[PDB]
Amino acid sequence: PSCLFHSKLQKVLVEDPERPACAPAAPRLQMHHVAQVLRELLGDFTQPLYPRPRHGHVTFTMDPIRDLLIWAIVQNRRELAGIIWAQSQDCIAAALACSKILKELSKEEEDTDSSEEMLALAEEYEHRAIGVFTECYRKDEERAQKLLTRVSEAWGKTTCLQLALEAKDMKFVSHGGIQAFLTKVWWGQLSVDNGLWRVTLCMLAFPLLLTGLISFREKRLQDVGTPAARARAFFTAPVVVFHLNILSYFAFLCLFAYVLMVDFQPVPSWCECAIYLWLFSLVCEEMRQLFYDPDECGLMKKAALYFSDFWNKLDVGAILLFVAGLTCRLIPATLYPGRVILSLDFILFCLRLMHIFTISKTLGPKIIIVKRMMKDVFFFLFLLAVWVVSFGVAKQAILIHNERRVDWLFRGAVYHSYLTIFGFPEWLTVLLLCLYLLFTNILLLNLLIAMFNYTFQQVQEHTDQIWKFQRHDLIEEYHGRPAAPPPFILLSHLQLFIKRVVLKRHKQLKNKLEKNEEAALLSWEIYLKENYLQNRQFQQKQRPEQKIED
Amino acid sequence: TCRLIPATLYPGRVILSLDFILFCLRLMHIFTISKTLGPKIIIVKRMMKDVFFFLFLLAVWVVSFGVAKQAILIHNERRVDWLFRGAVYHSYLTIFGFPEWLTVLLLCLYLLFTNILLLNLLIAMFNYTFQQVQEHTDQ
Repeated sequence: PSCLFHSKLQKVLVEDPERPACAPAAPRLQMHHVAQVLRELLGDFTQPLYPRPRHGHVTFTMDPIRDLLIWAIVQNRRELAGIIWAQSQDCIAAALACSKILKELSKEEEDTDSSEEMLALAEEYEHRAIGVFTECYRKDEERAQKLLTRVSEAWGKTTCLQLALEAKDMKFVSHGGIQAFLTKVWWGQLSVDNGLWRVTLCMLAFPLLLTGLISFREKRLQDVGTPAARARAFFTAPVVVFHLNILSYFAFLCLFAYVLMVDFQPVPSWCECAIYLWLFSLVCEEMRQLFYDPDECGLMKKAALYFSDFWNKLDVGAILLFVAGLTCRLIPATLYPGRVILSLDFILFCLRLMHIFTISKTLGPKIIIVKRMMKDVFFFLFLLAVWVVSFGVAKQAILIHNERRVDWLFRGAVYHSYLTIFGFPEWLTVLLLCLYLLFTNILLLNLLIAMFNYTFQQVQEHTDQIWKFQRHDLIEEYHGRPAAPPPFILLSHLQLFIKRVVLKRHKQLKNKLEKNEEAALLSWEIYLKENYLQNRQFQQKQRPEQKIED
Repeated sequence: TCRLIPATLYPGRVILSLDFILFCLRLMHIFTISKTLGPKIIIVKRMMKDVFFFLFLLAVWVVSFGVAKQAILIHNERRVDWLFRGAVYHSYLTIFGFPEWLTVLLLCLYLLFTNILLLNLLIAMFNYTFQQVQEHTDQ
């Protein structure tokens, strides 16, 4: 009862409302209760582990050992769970599940000693999962590739990699083989090695792909040339879809700029409706991004997660600004404001071009850096603002008499304040100018020196792993995104809408495998586990404190 | 050969002017033989690599702000050499560093994103590309 999990279980069980009739007041403890607190600790995406009965000799579950490991891990029993993990079923999912549960618990720990050990144990389990995975990958590559995409029926019908992404398993995803898997699924059907410029070259030319100017793995396509199927597999690769999408985006913004510049006119031209319908197709694709999830999570949680997306938040802000400016252009009396409102719309699109350099080798880290630095840029902006308006109202008050000029005094005062801030009257003039060079030209720049040296030096190392971690989700999106450009995404949109009107993830990310194949796979990894363990304890014997004890 | 063309005497001459610039950078080749300065040549040779890809992003930011500034405070005119040159001059004057509310909004955005952020990006990037190499360069 000293642990945090007992208090959380008691707070659930006391708030359990559906137990009306019994001899006592405190009804019972059922397994669906601890399943319910486990689901809220673990995340929304999994199913409930234990089912609720809709109502023998010995009732036996799918596996006892997982629940035993859960019982051991919620109470921070270290050496016990270290023992019983050796008899696991599929240890790679198991150590991930325990590290995620430990990380989700240790943040809410509210104790200055339990949180630290709770974190360190999760780090050790990360190391265990890494160590078994680097063994089984080194045994055979392509078979171990199948291990990640496999759904585990044990852990509530999920696969391990989305669980690791949920756990922020930063040391785990940074392994070479998993990144190679990501690169393999990123480069689509063809071979991986073509570089970047040759992709653009075959992007420019249609019949080059039918000729002998490009690579293919899966040599049936490389030897037997079916150029319809070859072009189909070529367009199926998400690099191609990404490049055509960014090209269509570039053409869309350029034509939007030209039509906004010279073709503004009160009657509707054809071009304004053209860019309007381009944006309309774009926001239908963005709505499709909201309405996909076959994992039946919270629709409120789905909209919160998509609203938690920074780029999606900027996108819907630009949509709201566009639909404000469109009805201001609809008013014939507000033509000059509404037009320049759309000008801001162009700015709210070009910031989307900062979305590119995540795919760069090096620049993505700097995007992470400026995303960090914005957080105190904001609350420094507030203080510089109140300082400069204090100096401005002082400058307005000193060298004039009291006049009620609403547009004469305020505008000239704001112009003088901006001229100051863009960087016998002799004694008072020297005092004003020396104060101006004193507080403005020195202090707050040094505040930014200290604050930004701090917010740089606090993070100037591990960001490469953060970029490697952040690599996944865009590949996830573009595998999910269809292959048509936003001028032609409507053909897919109508087909998907009528398909869901009259009536599923891809198999390359999640698949119910064959059971006898899965048993062979499980026996293989469970054979490799003991091979890991022997050398593990052998090298752990070689620490000098152990030899001192011996 | 531009000086060879008698009709292109003013461009070709100033082309050779750039030639003089392309020779004086060769004088940076000297201070490798210095005791101490050669390391700093190595340092700037390191720093050019992200100077380039920062230059791209500052360029697209300033041209976005420039086309915004062109679009806001004028009517639609087809001036090819009148509007574009004055717009580029106003953008360079900005980047070298009841209209009251809109003027305060434009000037506060100008002091907001330009006068703060990208300099701090260079602070972080160049503190990083300095501190990653600030030791073994003598060897």
